[PDB]
Amino acid sequence: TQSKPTPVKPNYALKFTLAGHTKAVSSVKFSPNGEWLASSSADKLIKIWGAYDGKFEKTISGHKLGISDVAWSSDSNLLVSASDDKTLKIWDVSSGKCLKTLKGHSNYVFCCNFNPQSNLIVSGSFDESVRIWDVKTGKCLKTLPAHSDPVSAVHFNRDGSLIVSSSYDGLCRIWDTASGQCLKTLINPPVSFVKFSPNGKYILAATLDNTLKLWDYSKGKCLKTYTGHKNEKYCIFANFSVTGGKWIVSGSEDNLVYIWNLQTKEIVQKLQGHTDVVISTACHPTENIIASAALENDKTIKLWKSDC
Ligand SMILES: COc1ccc(Br)cc1S(=O)(=O)Nc1cc(Cl)cc(C(=O)O)c1O
Repeated sequence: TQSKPTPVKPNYALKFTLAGHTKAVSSVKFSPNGEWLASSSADKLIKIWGAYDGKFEKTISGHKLGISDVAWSSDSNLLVSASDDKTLKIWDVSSGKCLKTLKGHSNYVFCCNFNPQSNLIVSGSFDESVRIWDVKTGKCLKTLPAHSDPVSAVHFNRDGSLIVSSSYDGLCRIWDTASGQCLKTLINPPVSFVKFSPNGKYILAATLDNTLKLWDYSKGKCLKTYTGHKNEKYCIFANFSVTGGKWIVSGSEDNLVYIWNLQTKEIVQKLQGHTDVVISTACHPTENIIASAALENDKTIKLWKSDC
């Protein structure tokens, strides 16, 4: 009577191409409430787009140099952005206004995230530090001497008690948010992306040898390896697709979006259409929708939808 769905490949297909950025796109993120897509770019702008119809909503401006990353608060009302101007900015998405500018990094800010409570922001920089910021006061709470090369990614776990960071130094580290102290170091190719898994027990890490790995960070054991894409140069995001079939999703330097079966590690789809490196992908929180974004020969975001 009641059965698990019969597994089938997904059928993501291009629905919309979102044009308007004038330099490379650097990140795309769906709002937690599913209504919006935010994009950031080397053109110093953030743009907001409808998640279901791709329709342009607004441009948010104020950074003085290019932006590498943007991230949503849990209530979908705020964004934080990380810029080459050495700052982060907190934005009210409804008004487009900059609420706070977070100063303290001494070089490009590359990555950022709110914690799920969204009272904190974590950032990673070319200055080799991770900073933890108070959203309400806009002040830095802690500076972690996290790495010995630029920090490529930072992510909180579900209850915000842990931060995972990655770096070109070849390390992934797990930090205690409350104290800022290191809990674990996983180890030497540059690590270009990392995030916690949906069950909170694993980390998904990209390295610049064309490889994604799923690690049990407590045990220090690699559970799965995903290959077939191209990744030797850029920090390319990777995602867990949790709405339908269990997939891993990533961009690639051969201009494709790759989708793998989580368990078997087989490639189940490659999405064709971009004309430069796909630097960022995002998975919609409740529907089978992927956003992808590309570098400066392309400069567009594409929205892809699957029936399962
Ligand atoms: C509930 O967790 C997940 C849900 C969706 C995705 Br996509 C990934 C995870 S996970 O946190 O990565 N856990 C996980 C890891 C592996 Cl290798 C296999 C399985 C499996 O169900 O066969 C699995 O659940």
